[PDB]
Amino acid sequence: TTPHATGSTRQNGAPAVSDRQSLTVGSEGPIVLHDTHLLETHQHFNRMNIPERRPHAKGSGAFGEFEVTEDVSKYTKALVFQPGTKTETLLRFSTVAGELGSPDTWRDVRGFALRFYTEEGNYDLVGNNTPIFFLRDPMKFTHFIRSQKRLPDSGLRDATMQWDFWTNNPESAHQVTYLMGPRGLPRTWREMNGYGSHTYLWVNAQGEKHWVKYHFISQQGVHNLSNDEATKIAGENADFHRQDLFESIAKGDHPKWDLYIQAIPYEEGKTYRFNPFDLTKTISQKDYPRIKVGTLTLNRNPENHFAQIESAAFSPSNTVPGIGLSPDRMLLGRAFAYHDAQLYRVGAHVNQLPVNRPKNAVHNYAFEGQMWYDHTGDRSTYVPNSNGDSWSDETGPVDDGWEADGTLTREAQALRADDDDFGQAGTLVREVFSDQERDDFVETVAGALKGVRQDVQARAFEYWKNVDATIGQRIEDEVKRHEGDGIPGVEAGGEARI
Amino acid sequence: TTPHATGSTRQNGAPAVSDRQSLTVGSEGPIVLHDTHLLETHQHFNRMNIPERRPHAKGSGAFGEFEVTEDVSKYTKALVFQPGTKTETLLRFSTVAGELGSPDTWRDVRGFALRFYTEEGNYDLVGNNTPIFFLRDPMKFTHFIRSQKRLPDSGLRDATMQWDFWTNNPESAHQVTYLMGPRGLPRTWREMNGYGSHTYLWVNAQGEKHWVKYHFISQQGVHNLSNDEATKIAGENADFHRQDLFESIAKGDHPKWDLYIQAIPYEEGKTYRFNPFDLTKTISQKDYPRIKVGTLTLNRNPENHFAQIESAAFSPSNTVPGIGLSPDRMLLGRAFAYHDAQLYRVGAHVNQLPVNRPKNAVHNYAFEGQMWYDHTGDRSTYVPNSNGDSWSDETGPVDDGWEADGTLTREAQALRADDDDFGQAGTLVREVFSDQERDDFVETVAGALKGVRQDVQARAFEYWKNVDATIGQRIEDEVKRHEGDGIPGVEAGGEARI
Amino acid sequence: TTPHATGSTRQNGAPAVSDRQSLTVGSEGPIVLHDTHLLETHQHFNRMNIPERRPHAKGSGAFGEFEVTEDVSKYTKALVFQPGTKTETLLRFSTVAGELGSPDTWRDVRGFALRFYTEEGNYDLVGNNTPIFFLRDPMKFTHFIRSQKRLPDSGLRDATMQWDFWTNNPESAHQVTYLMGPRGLPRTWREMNGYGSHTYLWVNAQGEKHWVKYHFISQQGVHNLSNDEATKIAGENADFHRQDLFESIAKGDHPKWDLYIQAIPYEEGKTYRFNPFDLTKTISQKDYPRIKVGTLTLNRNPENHFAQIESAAFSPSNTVPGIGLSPDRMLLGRAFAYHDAQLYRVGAHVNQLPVNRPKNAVHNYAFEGQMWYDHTGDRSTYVPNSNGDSWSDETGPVDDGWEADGTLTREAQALRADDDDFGQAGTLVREVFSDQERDDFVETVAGALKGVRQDVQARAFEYWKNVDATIGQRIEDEVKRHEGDGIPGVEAGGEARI
Amino acid sequence: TTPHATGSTRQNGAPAVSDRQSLTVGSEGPIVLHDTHLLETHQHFNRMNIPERRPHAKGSGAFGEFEVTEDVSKYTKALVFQPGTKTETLLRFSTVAGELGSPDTWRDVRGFALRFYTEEGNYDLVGNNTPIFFLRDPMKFTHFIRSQKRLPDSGLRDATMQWDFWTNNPESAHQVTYLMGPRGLPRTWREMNGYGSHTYLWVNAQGEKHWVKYHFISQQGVHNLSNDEATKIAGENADFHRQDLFESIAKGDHPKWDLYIQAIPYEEGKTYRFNPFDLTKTISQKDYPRIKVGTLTLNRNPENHFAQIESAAFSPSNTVPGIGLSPDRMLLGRAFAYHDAQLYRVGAHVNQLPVNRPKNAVHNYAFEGQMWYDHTGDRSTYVPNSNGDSWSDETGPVDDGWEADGTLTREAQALRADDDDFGQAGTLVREVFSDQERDDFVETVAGALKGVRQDVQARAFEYWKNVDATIGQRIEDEVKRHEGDGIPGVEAGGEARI
Ligand code: HEM
Ligand SMILES: [O]
Ligand SMILES: [O]
Ligand SMILES: [O]
Ligand SMILES: [O]
Repeated sequence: TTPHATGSTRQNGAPAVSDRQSLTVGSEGPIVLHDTHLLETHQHFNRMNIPERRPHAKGSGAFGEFEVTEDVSKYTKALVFQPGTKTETLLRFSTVAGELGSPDTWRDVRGFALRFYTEEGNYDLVGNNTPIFFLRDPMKFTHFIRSQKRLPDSGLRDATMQWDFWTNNPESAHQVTYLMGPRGLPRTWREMNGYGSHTYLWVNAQGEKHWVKYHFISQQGVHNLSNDEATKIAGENADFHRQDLFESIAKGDHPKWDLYIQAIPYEEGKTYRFNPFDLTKTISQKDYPRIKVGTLTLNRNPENHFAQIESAAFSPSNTVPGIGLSPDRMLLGRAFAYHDAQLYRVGAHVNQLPVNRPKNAVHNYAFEGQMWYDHTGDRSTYVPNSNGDSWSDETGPVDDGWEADGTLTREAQALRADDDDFGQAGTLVREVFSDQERDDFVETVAGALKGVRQDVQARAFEYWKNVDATIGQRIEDEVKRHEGDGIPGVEAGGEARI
Repeated sequence: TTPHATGSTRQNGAPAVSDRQSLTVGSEGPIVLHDTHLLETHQHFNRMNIPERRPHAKGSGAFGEFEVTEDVSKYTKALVFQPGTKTETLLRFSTVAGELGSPDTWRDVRGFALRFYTEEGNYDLVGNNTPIFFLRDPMKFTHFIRSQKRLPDSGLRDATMQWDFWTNNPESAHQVTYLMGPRGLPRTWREMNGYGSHTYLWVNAQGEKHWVKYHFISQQGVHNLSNDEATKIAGENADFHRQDLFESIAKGDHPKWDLYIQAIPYEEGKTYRFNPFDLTKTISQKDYPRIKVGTLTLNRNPENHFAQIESAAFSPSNTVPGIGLSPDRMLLGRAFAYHDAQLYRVGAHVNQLPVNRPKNAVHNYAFEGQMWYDHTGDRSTYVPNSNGDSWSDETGPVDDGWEADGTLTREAQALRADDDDFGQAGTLVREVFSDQERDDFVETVAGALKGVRQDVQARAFEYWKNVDATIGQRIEDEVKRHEGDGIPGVEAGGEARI
Repeated sequence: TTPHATGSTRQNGAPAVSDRQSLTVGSEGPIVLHDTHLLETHQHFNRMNIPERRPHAKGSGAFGEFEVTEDVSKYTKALVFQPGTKTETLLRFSTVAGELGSPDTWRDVRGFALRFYTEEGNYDLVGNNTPIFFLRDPMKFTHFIRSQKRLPDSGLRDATMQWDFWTNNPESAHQVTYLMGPRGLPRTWREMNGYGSHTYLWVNAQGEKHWVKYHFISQQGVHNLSNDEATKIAGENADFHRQDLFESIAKGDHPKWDLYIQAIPYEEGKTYRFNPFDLTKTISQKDYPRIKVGTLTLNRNPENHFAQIESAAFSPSNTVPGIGLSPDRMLLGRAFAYHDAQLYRVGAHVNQLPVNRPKNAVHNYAFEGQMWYDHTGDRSTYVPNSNGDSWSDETGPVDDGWEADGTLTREAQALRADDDDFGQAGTLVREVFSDQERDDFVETVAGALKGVRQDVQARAFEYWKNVDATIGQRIEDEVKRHEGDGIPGVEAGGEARI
Repeated sequence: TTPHATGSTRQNGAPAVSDRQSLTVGSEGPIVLHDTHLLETHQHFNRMNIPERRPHAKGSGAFGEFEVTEDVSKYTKALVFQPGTKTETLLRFSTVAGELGSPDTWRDVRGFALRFYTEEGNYDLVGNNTPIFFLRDPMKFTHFIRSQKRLPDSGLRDATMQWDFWTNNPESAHQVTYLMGPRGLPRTWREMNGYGSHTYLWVNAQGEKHWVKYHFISQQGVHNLSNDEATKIAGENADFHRQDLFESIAKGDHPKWDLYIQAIPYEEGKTYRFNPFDLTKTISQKDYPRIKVGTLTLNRNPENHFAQIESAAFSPSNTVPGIGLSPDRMLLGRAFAYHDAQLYRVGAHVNQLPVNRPKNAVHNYAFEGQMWYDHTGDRSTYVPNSNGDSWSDETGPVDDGWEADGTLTREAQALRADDDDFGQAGTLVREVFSDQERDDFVETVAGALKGVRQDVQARAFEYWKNVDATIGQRIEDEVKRHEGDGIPGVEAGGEARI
């Protein structure tokens, strides 16, 4: 390269001389303080780690493309979803509870975080492999996630703490049922479905509004593992899912999902018999059928896992024109929480990293800070200005809002006609599951209750009978026999647990 | 508590009102920006994680006591090792390569980081479950650890990268042999030995010097698992070792280790036939026998894992009077590197956290910074001063140094009479291992080479024949038969690996 | 101290040996990497600085006591304001625009940040030396502060940018008038008044509500400097105010302020002819007279400026029972913004530093993070729990809220009968100022406009005529004569400005 | 721009809608939590500040070009200094003690930090406007800088602390003399000289070594201000120097400096009668005359002060082939300290910001970390490797080293024949200063001693008599008369100082 090159450089671009021996006073002497190559390489190594995501620490992903193949222009003006549009994507899959090195095949919810690099900005649909969640208000979220993680003294996960939380927060029943059924253990990420979970607002060119749910249906089908199979794989290959996805794309096999929405007319959101703003509820497909939008294909692996996946920063706040949030309190908390976490996790200029930059021109009133890579030159730092540096100043009602009225309060959402904590769970167990799925469910739930502190077990029996009397008695019988599956990722009991 | 109490507070000590519902405009309305309890709890949750240790992310520990029961005052003036002395301790055990959530029973070196809370400061003996290491100069360390972690694109561990490094750095043979033998898989932390590895300097009251090795011999014996057993446990219980230690102490069973040293007279350090400043070498016990010092007992579990173990910050630089470092280049790099990592990992006042504070009075010229909990009031910020605020000013040769002479260089340490890369490895395989250990070793090493890229396998066969011709041919035969154990924690081959 | 002591320690508590010479290979040789005392002291020094506050970087303060001497129990249940109560306080004074080293006597608003260490938590009244502000919605705040700071290319403050902002945001007129009058330059912090500015909610024991303004009237009177005097002092003594306060307390001279409130009945807040939720408005004392509460006395200097003042973290969100926020949008933004800034500026455990800790027992659902000094042991990390670890769960309307109704919008607050941008400014200039104050005001404002870009000057003449036709013509005449005072802290014109 | 554009974007590139009003529930209602544009802009604003440099917080600079016009190839192989070479530069000027907002015209040393963007990396000559410094060992540096900053309780600078340090560290006399003479107050940065201060190693193509000093002589001459003039300007224009430089370049007036070196033959470094490795010493130009190299011209202002100047990160460790460090202990400490400070101040990827990137290809073994903008793709993370990813492995003595021999010690450098603390100071006062400069010096030093605590004043009189008996008696006489200049930036005495 240069006349004095040595095969590598220091950080300033000068030849490094050696990547293999330190600078010493003679062969036998001490290292000197001015071994700058030693200092720079150690100091960098010491700063390679960044805080893991909380939650969803363990994951990986791939790039691809979304292709619109239907006409949903009547429901939305969003450029990404206009007829024929092809958009570059990035999808990160994850578990929830486990940390950075934790086995992929623990029983858990999976994340399904999808970015669309649109002509009007980055559009993030940060979903999960379930249409619902455990909770309906974000004040409970911190407590739920901590219940799912480790005991403060011993540092062990503990099914007693999990069940103490779940039983004391019966809104959790719908999603815990789903978690304990077949789908708590996907065989691969390619073989699970993806959902937005929340209701979102779609707005058309004329300003008319619909409430929407998103459903990504795998073209590879839904395939799951048993508890015993997942536990075996956890030991043999802690990165089974990560490996599977990367190898599949490497071999040219491009996993696909079809996107469908449900669309509720604006005024019907207030009157529907289940609350669409309640994240523990599904919306009947009889009442609001799925409408096809198009197809997602993953076709390109990362070249750098840390820069393109670990550093990726997805947010529900990354909406685009034609798509808004909704009165779902959980979604409203998420609009604050992700960007906040990322400022700490990654840094103040997280959105200037390549994977997080939009394709379109950014013109944003934010300046300075640590690691300001793409500065604004002499552009105006204030508005209005007499300098030819533009700004935004639309007044009046926004196109992606709604109405509200009341006193400031902290209380449960009002029940719709058919809202409760246990009904939809009960449908799932009685009507959706097969006989064999029911059998397996009883083995799972009894297994998850083994060794749990008796007072909490008794509350869990009442909880499962409220879902369904027959399943609940079956679970209780099996737990009183000291039977049931080992659950990958967690256990109860013993002198280091509750 | 207070007249207006509600059961919990915000950060300012005021009643929090609700830990369970957010502040909304009516039951059905949006959350308001001024839900300060929601913001404070989310913002804290978002900042709970700190970067994991690199390396040694996965670990746990316990408090105890060291009791001196012999007289080694002739070799050292250190208060902690004077006859009869009892000192409070903290011991953190760990693996090396795996991240925060990784299974405890992966094949790996274990850490054995021991702090003594002495009357003359915190004395840290930051050791491992092996007397040696893979390398003899710290410029190689960053490269070794990265070889032990994940592929940059796919994020998978890869035995090809591990073996490419090891074969290209034959100084690694002694420790890789130890790693691939019985002791790469302890059954429990209670059932492994601990070692300082490095030579350290001991200095007596009269100033006379000895070079010392530390050996902690478990009173519970050395007990190991097979590859197959460890892989099974990795799936069933990723925190097997953590759990075992906590439960054992909880039950009143106090694990013990006896400390012995070897003591080389100062002048003999320069002449000994193996280089004691070379971390890939053991010192013959025939030449320098073990001398008993005393007994370590662990007897108290943490009450808070994160504050007392995760935040603990051990450093080889934490010497005390009577104990010094040595010309071992690896130890000299460690004296810089740990404190540096901790400033980033934990913060600038890491040593003001309770677990890291000394028992004795600190009088240190450092001030301000983020999170300055224990400030110095109006004390002098400079020296000398006319203010009655003391400082240190000893001139001349230090009591814990040595001599050096030469030109500034980057080169291998000079060989002693019997120094090489393969000899001591060869002794271990031929003379220390039993027949059955040899058999198992061949299954381990062949297993670890399965699927490794052929060019690297061929180099590995030469490497193992250099250790011992018979073991090397046995390994090569078994690898060419496509046989050998699955190794917990790693594999090779396939479209997502080298 | 210890047998081997040397006069100071390293961070681990061991003797440091020397604070005055580095560890070298002979007298003439290089410093060795393992000079750990050198590394620790440099690495700490390198991390002493933390980001300065934005805004209000330049300031200082003192501790004292608040004594209630009247009965305002009818308006509030807050313990701190109940008859007879004596409460420890801390008060930090500041400028706004200038950075850490900037002269105290620049023309500017002053901060008046008062903490009360109450029995029901820390109560922060974070005010200023003015009853109003420049703006009525916090989206404008970032832009205003940047207009008040430096040009992006040259790094100079610039009166053109200041006036471009002010003229394009005519809501600023009331406060700019106050800024350009006598009170923009206090002689000392002891000789200025303090105000809450915002309307706050007070709530009595029976739940009845009043809207309140706070007024701290100096017992030392209101004394100001001329522009020329302040500029002279800026050169001679950049820390004039800091010095004055510390010396005055050191000499035993305890500066005092009397607290008065105005109290508007709840329902009258909606109907009053000026909007009390509009921070650019004062409330007539004829309509709502001042009601005495008690007396503030400062009587104790800090022993450590950095730990007790620089690290202090005040927030309007630090309310206590009996005191709430209000529909003032500016206050509502501040409830989020201060705690957020402090997490970055100081750290995640900012509220565990001594100066920021409450006197009463904290029971808060937040755990872990960097620098966790006061950990929660084995306490429950979730709610509800079966572990005896309490939490809060009040449901329904809060005691310190109010009502709202409408669609989501971005628009100006609705005008009350007498709301406008220029009226109250006009009263101040015409009716409150003396003849001599008017004269000085014209010299100040003309001075501040000297060298400002002509197009912006013309807008400023219209702006000042809208305040008052006579003052505006006088200013314009003087600016067209190229006359007026030099303003401490800023200028316009030239090749490095707009 | 886009169909739905509004004049600005959020961080994701989507239209922001309004930079001027917040999202509220009706005109009169509260702001909602999901005003993401409000949150993003406030959260960014709150993170714009980064820690100021310690020391040298206050400064500015400009870009330019260096042109070699002589032949010094016989002394160095460095590409930047080969005949005819033209190289892009960046120069930052600064004071030392004052913080970010402090007046430019305080009495102080000035920094002269020059980067050359060479074909073999960034070459940083981080100098000052003086050929010497206050100290000769870096363990004293932290203490000196803190002595120059603020009292721990009151936060005031204090000449008593300054003089207590200086008198107790008489090595300081040479540089304090220079500081208190004419050159402590440059009129402009354009009108001062620049120096490397330290001895550096130059190495030619054949490996032959010389010790070198760098001297940048202003073509605008050396022009200074009186104390009274500088104090006046401090009040009137705190950014006088910053403004001057920017306006001068804006007007097309390109300030220039001629570079000269002194060159000492390698073996003569050990024998010279003054120690060239002692930073408190100058080298006689009679013994080693100046040799011209070329000319520095500044010709381009920054477009963004924060990105190009505030974030610039200069280090003496940024040497290039042909230029090395030296046995000067102060320089050896600086090789560690700057890069360390920058990791905290700016971040782990400070050297990836544009202003800090080299022009040539970087091939450096460092990966991951926060804000990794320019990732290494799938390149090898270790060495040696079988992957075609190069590394460095030169063995033996380095081309830019030297010899050493001795025991590890902490002691003063050995004196050369003519080394002492006061001699060179004495020459400066007696022989270099004019009569009128001597007069002014007496007024400066007496002024700086006014109000200083008597015990420290008495030590200062002995100190100045040791420099020169006549100057010392003159200073003492004037101080006992209570006379002398006000010093811009500092004073003594009173109840808030020592
Ligand atoms: C929406 C408008 C405002 C916002 C977003 C805002 C934001 C901030 C921020 C972020 C800080 C730095 C906090 C820290 O780092 O500790 C601060 C400081 C300060 N603010 Fe504001 N501010 C606003 C308006 C005001 C008003 C109207 C007042 C007076 C009523 C005020 C008084 C102060 C004071 C006195 C400080 C210094 C606190 C101290 O001494 O530590 N601010 N502000
Ligand atoms: O999540
Ligand atoms: O390590
Ligand atoms: O502020
Ligand atoms: O410096």
